[PDB]
Amino acid sequence: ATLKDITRRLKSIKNIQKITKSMKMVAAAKYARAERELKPARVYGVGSLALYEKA
Amino acid sequence: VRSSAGAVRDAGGAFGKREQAEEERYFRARAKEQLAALKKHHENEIS
Amino acid sequence: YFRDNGKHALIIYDDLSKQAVAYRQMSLLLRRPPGREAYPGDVFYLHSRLLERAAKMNDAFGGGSLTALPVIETQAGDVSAYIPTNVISITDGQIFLETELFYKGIRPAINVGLSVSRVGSAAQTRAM
Repeated sequence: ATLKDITRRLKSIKNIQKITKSMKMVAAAKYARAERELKPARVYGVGSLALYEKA
Repeated sequence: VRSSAGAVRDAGGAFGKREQAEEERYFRARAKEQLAALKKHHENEIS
Repeated sequence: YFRDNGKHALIIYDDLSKQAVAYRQMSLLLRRPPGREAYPGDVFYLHSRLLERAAKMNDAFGGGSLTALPVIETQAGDVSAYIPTNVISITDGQIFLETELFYKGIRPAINVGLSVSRVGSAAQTRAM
């Protein structure tokens, strides 16, 4: 394309990359919290399933 | 060469149209809801 | 001649982007200095003086008319080029044909989003 087409496309992709990096960071934080909260719920749910696999 | 705010919709590529539609559908839905509420308020305030 | 004798005419230049090239060749072989993209300086004039003859005479001058439909050819949709922009700023309306619409099945490819016509309301039958 022409120079302006390339410039606009490059700016758009740079914005997209910035946004995806930020979202990766947010998702990583939420993941850490989710694992932390998943351990106790893991034991709780496994216990609740205990009966059916035992009987 | 840098990047600036509101550039995704300045390029007008696929992401620009995708974003425009993602906005328009949502705000059409909310406009419909608000119009329904406005009609309800109109009827309830006649008396 | 037709528009001056009370009749109506339609003229279709096809293309004007090749008249521009022929004029550039002439001007370069007469040794006149080139301009932008090597086109002479008088490349807007070339077309403006030509498309300004498509008039709509009043009833005192016969009432005849001469419509014009110049055809331009862009390069990969670069409407921003030199001759395309000149002729776009010369003409009244536009009819943008796009290859992405041609292959998507929309034929004629007229891009109704960008196509314009200053007359618009006027020059349209009441039913239409």
